[PDB]
Amino acid sequence: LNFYLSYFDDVAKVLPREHYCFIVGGWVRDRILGEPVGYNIDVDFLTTADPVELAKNFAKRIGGHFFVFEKRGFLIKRPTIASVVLHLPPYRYRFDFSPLKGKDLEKALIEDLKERDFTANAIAVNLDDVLSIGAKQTIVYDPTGGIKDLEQGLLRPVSIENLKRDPVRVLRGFRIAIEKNLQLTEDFYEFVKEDPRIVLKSAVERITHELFKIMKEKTAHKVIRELYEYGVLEAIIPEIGRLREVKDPLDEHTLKTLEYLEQVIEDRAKYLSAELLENFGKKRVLGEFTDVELLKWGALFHDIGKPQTFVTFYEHDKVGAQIVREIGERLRWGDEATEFVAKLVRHHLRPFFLREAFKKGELKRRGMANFWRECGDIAPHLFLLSIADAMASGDEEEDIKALMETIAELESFNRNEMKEEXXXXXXXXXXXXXXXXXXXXXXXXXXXXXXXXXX
Repeated sequence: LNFYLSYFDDVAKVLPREHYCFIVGGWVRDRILGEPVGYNIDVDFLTTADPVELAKNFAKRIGGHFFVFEKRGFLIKRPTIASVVLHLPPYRYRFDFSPLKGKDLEKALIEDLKERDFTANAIAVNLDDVLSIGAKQTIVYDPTGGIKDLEQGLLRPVSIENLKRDPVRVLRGFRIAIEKNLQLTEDFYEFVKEDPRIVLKSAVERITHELFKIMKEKTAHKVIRELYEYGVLEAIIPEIGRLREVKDPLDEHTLKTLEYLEQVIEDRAKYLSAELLENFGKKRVLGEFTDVELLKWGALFHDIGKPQTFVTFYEHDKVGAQIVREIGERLRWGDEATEFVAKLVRHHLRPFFLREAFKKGELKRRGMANFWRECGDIAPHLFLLSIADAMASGDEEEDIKALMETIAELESFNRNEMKEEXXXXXXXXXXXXXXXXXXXXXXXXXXXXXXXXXX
């Protein structure tokens, strides 16, 4: 009843008569927790069938085109997982399929469950048991006793060795703990305390994926703070640790910048214009993530250049862009993604300048047009980041209002004031280049002043 999903039926139709499937990990966990199903559904499976064929035909039934990547060999037993990803804008589906092999089915299932990272993820149920019609409580498999830990609200790794085998999970342990609101056990925290840099063992792609999963949630700032306190964030991103040596506290300012940024993004309807809000957050990166996570990375990286420069900081913020680019290359971020974050960091101080020009009444069509021309793409993100950084810097409420009103002045100037009205009038790319220069003069006796300014 609780464990039911519609597509499971399709699985049962694809699943061979002599082969079985088991619902494992996150889905059963969240289902026991009694959490309402979100817009993202991820279900892990353990099957005795061929995962490739099973997931391929399931993918033929529901769409969600077939995904199989792993190496095959005589041994060591090399896992092959086949996933189905069905993506429509409001809802995303991911079904994982993993091989289950052995002479004793139950012993093999238990054996596989004991290898998993945490007790909450070690709970597995049988597919045929979920589809079972009545007169029984569907049997659950938790040799690690995940249910008991979930009842006590504790997130306990099965064994520390499992964490040392796959270090990236040490990130999950934090994230889930904040995401499902669970308290991690003592042995975990102690293990992280002993050797924080262990996370560097696992592949970089999975690290990036996990960190993006962290940046996805609205509680992200807490998890980031937790990763920074244990030195994990410094191990993954050495540049963040360098924010430590420059004293005004820059690191606290950055964490608070993120924490405030989340609240601002929640309030984004207030400050931002509707035309900006329409296309905001709808830009996909890495196939499961949006530009919002890039905005949060833009909050963490908002000043990464202040430690590099030293009385005042001047040219760093551009340097911030370069550093962000380097990290993006090292962390295997998407090209357009790391370019977006870099561009977001580069201009991070721009709305403050326009604000200062607004408070003095110096802000005019020239500065606005220059702004929107230079960056119109990162404009909303830059606005939210500017407001957040204004909240984190302890700016006066009047000054913050000046920033918001400056932002909305830019937006109002763009949505309505800015209109191109041509080549036939100028003659009354040599003509196109002079048309762009005359356009900048209109965005900042009339015809003669434009013809003279062009030559």
